Amino acid sequence: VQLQESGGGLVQPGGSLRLSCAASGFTFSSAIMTWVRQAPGKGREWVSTIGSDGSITTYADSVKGRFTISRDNARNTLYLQMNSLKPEDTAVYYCTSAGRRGPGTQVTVS
Amino acid sequence: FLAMVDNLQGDSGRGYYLEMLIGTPPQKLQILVDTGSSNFAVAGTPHSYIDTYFDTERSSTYRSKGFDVTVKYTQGSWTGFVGEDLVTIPKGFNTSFLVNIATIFESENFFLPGIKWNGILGLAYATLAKPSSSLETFFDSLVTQANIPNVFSMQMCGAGLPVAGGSLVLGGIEPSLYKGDIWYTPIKEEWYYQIEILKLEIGGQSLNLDCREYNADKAIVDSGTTLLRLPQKVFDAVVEAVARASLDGFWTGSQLACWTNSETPWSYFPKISIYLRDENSSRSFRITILPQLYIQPMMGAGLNYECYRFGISPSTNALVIGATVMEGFYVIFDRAQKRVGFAASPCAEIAGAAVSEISGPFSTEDVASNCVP
Repeated sequence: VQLQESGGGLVQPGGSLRLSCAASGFTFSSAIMTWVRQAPGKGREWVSTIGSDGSITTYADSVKGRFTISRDNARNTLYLQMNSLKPEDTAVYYCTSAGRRGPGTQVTVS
Repeated sequence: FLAMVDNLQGDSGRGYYLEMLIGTPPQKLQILVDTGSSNFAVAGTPHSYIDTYFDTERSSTYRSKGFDVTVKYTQGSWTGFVGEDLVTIPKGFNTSFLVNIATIFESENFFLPGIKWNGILGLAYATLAKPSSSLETFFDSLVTQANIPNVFSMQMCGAGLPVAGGSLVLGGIEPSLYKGDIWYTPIKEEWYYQIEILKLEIGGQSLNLDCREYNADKAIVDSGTTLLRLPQKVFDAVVEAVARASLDGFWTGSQLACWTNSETPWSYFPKISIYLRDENSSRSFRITILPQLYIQPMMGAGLNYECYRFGISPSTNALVIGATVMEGFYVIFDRAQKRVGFAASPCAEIAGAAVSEISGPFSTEDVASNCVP
């Protein structure tokens, strides 16, 4: 199990971003996948979960409507699409599975 | 956490169980709590010793993973389809969560007569999950989707009860469930909750044994095992030490031993103490169980006598700290910090007497640097 997030950056409020999680070392297509974020000075916050076949998706209320979780099983990649970004989405986002995570990708919305 | 106090039903003899709602619309199930395994599995067919099963066809949010898993135990196995579904824990969480789940369609010696549960919750580490460590454990799912710390604690309140409830706190420690200090011992390996046993004492008296015998293969904390289990060689030492301190297929669990109620058998037996290395390796703490915990009543009040079972059985591979010992303590599975905590359970009393004790620090000058082979 290895995981690598990318896609973060500095974006303006109301902006938009696509995060990516490339996964290796296990059969991604069989794995429940989850995004968590860690805002500065706050507790870790669950963002969104996606069942292995990608038809079940769940979201935090704080992102319901703006964020979209998605996966491309053929390419061992997980996605988070983020619209109407706001300053309180400033966080490190972590792709996570079976108690493992990647190094994270920071998102800064000034 | 307060919503999770008394969220368990059951007793040591039969196991402790949590109530769960699974799928859309929900199917209620009674789930055994097992810190000795890592899978979430439920009955998937009718079976002779369960009232109820999970029907994956009756759940709109169920999704098959397209494979099955077999899990072998020491005695008893099952094979189940693997799916994902949304689960709710009514006594603890208002929100529902997406977990992996195995639906048993073939078992052997698993659902036994007189059992109340129809599923098991594996609370051990990812490395023990089947078919591989890649099948996200139920608690790993819970940590991530519920925003709770990587910690759970457990209290059983079944001491004194006839063999023939409690609390599982998901995400921390409920201070109303203990008094005194929590003693923490490191987790040596993350698969089972493996910890390091330094010494066993039977009535203030050390066994002659080398400290490695206690960790022969491993010393674990497992809620899904009923008795205190000991490696065959250690078991023989304990029986002979207990026997030469008290007055038979009793020791080996072929016969019970009976007394009339006037005979108060609980004083004739010694206390058993297990010493554990503290986070500071130069000191140890001691968890002690009285006779009331290991000389176990069978029938309960009603007759003018009682029959008793010996709560310690032999084992080949592990030293298993089961319910026989867990009934005495509030046990904190502090995954986040790689340690297991113990405090005395206020509820571990009979006739107003505590049936367990905790104390320390004791020096470890005596014992080897590492008792784990």
